[PDB]
Amino acid sequence: VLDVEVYSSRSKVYVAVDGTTVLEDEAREQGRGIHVIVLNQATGHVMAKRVFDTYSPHEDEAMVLFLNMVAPGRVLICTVKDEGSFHLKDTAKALLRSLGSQAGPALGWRDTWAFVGRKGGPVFGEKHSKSPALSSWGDPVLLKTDVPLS
Amino acid sequence: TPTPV
Ligand SMILES: *[C@H]1O[C@H](CO)[C@@H](O)[C@H](O)[C@@H]1O[C@@H]1O[C@H](CO)[C@@H](O)[C@H](O)[C@H]1NC(C)=O
Ligand code: NA
Ligand code: NA
Repeated sequence: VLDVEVYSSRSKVYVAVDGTTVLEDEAREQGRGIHVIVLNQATGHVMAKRVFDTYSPHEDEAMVLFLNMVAPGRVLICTVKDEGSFHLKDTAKALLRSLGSQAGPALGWRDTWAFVGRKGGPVFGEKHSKSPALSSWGDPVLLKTDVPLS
Repeated sequence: TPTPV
């Protein structure tokens, strides 16, 4: 199994696999949105890493087009930095739901969200915290879960 | 870049 850690918050995201951090971003000016990592399901190696600023218009379309080309079976990791919902439209939301995500489809303004799941298979872990007020953010969430190698 | 509200 892979030891996977996924952190989502206003100011910082990080992802680690088996003790190696494969993503860390705590910029103010950059990195906003949904960070997406694709792992090889047999080795845990990172095959692709992206960030879609879904706070901004049309970035969710790019995320959908990227997710479309991921082979069924790959491990997906999603994590929000700062804000990932403002221009997250219904098609992207529906796609995340079809990926088995509970909170993705329901993602709201300045919510936090961390997700690990196989494309075409089960979810391995998910956490979500709601912003309590418009000028506030969801509570940071720290998801630590085991991912079985295929 | 739009901002609420
Ligand atoms: C958009 O700008 C408004 C001021 O013009 C703020 O009151 C809103 O809260 C929005 O603020 C922007 O929020 C995003 C998402 O949290 C953040 O990444 C931007 O830095 C922030 N922009 C500003 C100017 O506060
Ligand atoms: Na936060
Ligand atoms: Na504000």
